[PDB]
Formats: sequence, C-alpha cells, structure tokens
Amino acid sequence: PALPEPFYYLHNFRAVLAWIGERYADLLDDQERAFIAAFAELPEASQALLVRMVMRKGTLFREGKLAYAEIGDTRAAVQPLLALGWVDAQPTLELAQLFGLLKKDELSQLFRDHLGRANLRKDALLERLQPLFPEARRLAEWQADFAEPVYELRCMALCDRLRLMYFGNLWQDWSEFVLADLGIYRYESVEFSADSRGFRLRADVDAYLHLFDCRQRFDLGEPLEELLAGLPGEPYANPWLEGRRVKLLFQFAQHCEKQRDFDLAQRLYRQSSHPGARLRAIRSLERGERFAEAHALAREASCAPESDAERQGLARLLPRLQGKLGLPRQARAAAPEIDRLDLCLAFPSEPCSVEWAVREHLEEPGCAVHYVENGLINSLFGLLCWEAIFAAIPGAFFHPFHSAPADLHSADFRQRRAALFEACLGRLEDGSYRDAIRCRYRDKFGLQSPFVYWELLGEELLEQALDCLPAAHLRAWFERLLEDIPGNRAGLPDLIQFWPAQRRYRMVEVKGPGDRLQDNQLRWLQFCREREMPVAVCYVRWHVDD
DNA sequence: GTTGGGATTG
DNA sequence: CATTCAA
DNA sequence: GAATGCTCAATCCCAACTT
Repeated sequence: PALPEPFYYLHNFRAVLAWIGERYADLLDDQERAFIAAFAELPEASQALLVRMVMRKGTLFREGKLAYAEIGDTRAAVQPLLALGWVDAQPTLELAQLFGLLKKDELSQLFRDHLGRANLRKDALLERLQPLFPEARRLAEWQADFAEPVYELRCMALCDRLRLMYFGNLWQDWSEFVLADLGIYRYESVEFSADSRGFRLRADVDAYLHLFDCRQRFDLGEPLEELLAGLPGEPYANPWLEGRRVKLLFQFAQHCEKQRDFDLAQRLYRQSSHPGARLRAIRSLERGERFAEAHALAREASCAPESDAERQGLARLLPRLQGKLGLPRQARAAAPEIDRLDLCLAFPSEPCSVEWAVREHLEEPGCAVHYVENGLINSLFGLLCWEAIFAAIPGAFFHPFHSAPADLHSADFRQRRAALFEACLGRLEDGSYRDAIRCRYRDKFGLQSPFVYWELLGEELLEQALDCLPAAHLRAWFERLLEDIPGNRAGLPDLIQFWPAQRRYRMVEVKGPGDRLQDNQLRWLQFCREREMPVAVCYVRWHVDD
C-alpha cells in the first residue's frame, strides 16, 4: 500500500540500532558494538540488502531472489557484506539445504542418473537420496554448471539477540514497524522513562536465549535426557525468566505423561511452580500407581490451594485416593443444581454450530441475544480500567509495540497499580462509569489491548450492556478477574440476552449433544449463582422428522 | 492451464 | 476443548 | 471421570494436480 520512502525498512532498522545503543549501552559486548559501528560504515545499498536478508525466512538465498529496485545490482551491494563475513558466498550445503535453494526440475535433472524411483514428490526425493549423499559440499561441488550464486547470512544470532533486546521477546518481528505505520496494528502510546528496558542483566538475555533454544530442540524431537541436563536445576533469580523456565519444565512433563513415563512426569511437574502443575503431579503419581505419595501431596495441596482450579481438582482427586488407600468413604454434597433449560430444536441442514441456533431461537421481539463468551465482560473491564492497565509503572512499557504491560501476569500487578484501580472501579459506585466507558470506547477504538474485543463490541451491544447490567455485578466480575487474571479471563457463558424494557439480563451457556461443562465454566456458574446472578445452562437435542 | 500453500511486501 | 475411552 | 489433536490483504513462486 505504498509507504512513501523506498528504504522504510532500513530506516526502521537504524532506529532499532540507535535505540539499543542508548538504552542498552551498558549491556553490550565487544562483538555487538563492532557490529553496530561496522553497519554504520556500510554504504546504503549494502545496509538495505542486509536488512532484506534478515527479515526473510531462513539463512540461504539465491542472487535472483534478492532482486530489489532501491538496491540495484545485488552482487555489487553484497560485496562489502562479504568482506565483513556477515555473508558467506559459496557456503557449505547439506543436501536438504540444496533442496531448499533449488527447483524440482533442476534437482530432477541433476541427480537423474540416481533416479529410477518413479515420478514422485520433492520431500520423498530428498528422503530417497539422503542415505546416498550424507557429505555436505559447496554449491559448486554439487553442480558446477549452476549459473546463479547463493549467499548465506552468518550474523542471524546477533540480530536475533538485538530483536529480543528491543522487544523483550522473540515472537515479534521487525514488520511491527511497518504494520503500525500502515495502521494495520494500532498500539496505545505510553510515555515511559528513557531508562526503561526489557532486560537488566546481560545474563538474563543469555538465559532467555538458552530456554528458547531448549524449546526449539525439544520441538525437534531431542531426548529429554540431555535437554534436562542442559537446563538449570536451580531456579532463576529473575522471576519473569523463572516463568519461562517453569513453563518449559511443564511441557517436558506433559510429553513424559504422553510416553506413559509417570515417575519422570511427576518429578518434572513437582519441580515446576507453573500454575496447575502440582495437580498434574498428583494425577501423575496416581497414574504411576504411587498412591501414598499422591495422597500425601494432595493433602499438602489442600492445606493451601494455589487457585480455585486447584480446589476444584482436589475435590475429585482426594476421595479417589482415599478410596485407593482403603480409607472410609467420606460424605459429600450434590452439585448446586445447575439451573437448566432444555431445548428441542430443528436439525439445521447444514451446520450451523449449536450456539447460533440457540441464539436465534431466544431472539424474539423484545429480547436481544448476543454470542459473546467472556468478551463482553472482559471488554467492559478493559474499557473502565484502561487508564490503570496502561499506566506508566516503571518497567511496564519499553517500546511502542506493547499490546499489554509486561507485568500483567505478575502477582503484584494490581498492587503496583493499586490506587488507579480503586479509582477506576470506583466509578461504578457513582453514575459516572457509563459515560467513562463510552468515552474510553470512542477514544481507544481499535487499539490493541489485553481485554477489549472491539470487533465483538458494537455500539448496540455496548448500550444494552451498559443500561441492563447492574453496577454491583460489574464490580463482582471485575474483582474476580483481577484476583487471578489468567485463570479467570475465560469460561463465561456463551450467550447473553437482554430485555431492555425492564433492563434485565440472563447469561446462557449452550451445550449441544456430546458437550459437557468444562471446569472453569463450572466455577463461573458457582460464582454467579452465589451472587444470585441470572445464569442458566441450555442443553439442546435435535429433532428429525421421519 | 489450474489450484493451493507458503514466503514476501508494504 | 472437542472428540474418544470406561464401566 | 479422564486421555489428548503470536492476529493484515494482496501478490508472487513453486509444487502438485487436470486433460
């Protein structure tokens, strides 16, 4: 869609280098400063060519796929990069990499004397020929008549280290700059300290890179024996880093449980503080026929549960373990009688998921039904509390592209922000919360945020929600979300219906045939019907006339 | 000729 | 989380 | 009662599939 400067991407890259120079100046090593300075020495076209290679996929390129008009002649622009070693000409290629660079026609002809196989695909061709050609070669040693040179980028690790230093993570690309400049991504602007940055110590960057590496190798099928040997056993000082580690241990354990190695899964879950891990360790011990440990851990956990999810899970585990130890059957109570509404509806032909069906059936004159499912309540929260969620609390925002503060999932996130929350939530006690939300809605429309789904929240659903929802219910929900954000942001009922005449609402969780209530949904039903909130669960059967 | 997936571009 | 498994 | 399969559209290139 034509940004006016043909070098827009190079401009952005220079912006990141400068930014890292001022904010990270104390964290950079010798190789890094040499890279930034050397890059500043490059002629514009070689700078541009570099950034082009960095932003594309993989490290290997054919000269002809590197044509660009701002740069002109590619060979000329690449020569200064060859002199620094940041690009190899004539690298050494594994057969698979040769297969990445080459067309299937060229490859079919090249090895034609070893192909009697069949007409068959490219990946199969690679498979058949790999036991034949294990030894890597330069491109010239593969075929000497191939007339297009091939370049390999050699600085990608140092670039990824720069990316992660600027963004505080590796998932965000440099195209963040162009997508925000084009208005495809619109981020809220925070004014944060000129000393604000993602990483404090160099070793914390080093560690993020090590965990990231570990996840990569695991995803490639590496045995956990050397994976675990490589991880640190001791927990990290930096807590947000210990989150990454602890998540990784968690997935290792899940993989183990899949392999039915229950003792190791238990071990790995037990050394992780990841939310829900203790539960998975009890359940793993039970699966490993280790009942006494499972029971012990379950009693430990029930003394001081981590979450409501953990309370609910122990409620099933404990009695089954008690039974497995031959302990007396302990009396319990029935579920709090979910308030249910049965519907027998036409068979659609064709589907038409069931939630749309109930939503149609419940919509009459006078009744408005919306398929929202925790997007409306979270949105109302994010609108009211916007000014606290985006507060300039130090270390919460270090660059223009945050969709959420960095500490959003930290334990004292609310404490750090305390006043500003009881300010915002306070507007629920006077009348001002409606106006405040409508203005925040108009001001902030489209801005990326953790809790506000704008696509879902049209002006009409906003107005009906505002005038039909009690403020005290809003406060109840909003405090429940704040208490544990990541465990409570999901599970609200599929539908919500409004009767704007009498300003009334009811939420409806929809369940088709073969559908049952998840755990979080059940906790939200319990929470709602302890407030005498209007929730109902709707179970649907289909009618086929024959 | 003709789709369809993935890399690329702004 | 929406399909499969267990009596 | 429980075990498990990081968001844009428009465009260009290359593999696969028709007769």
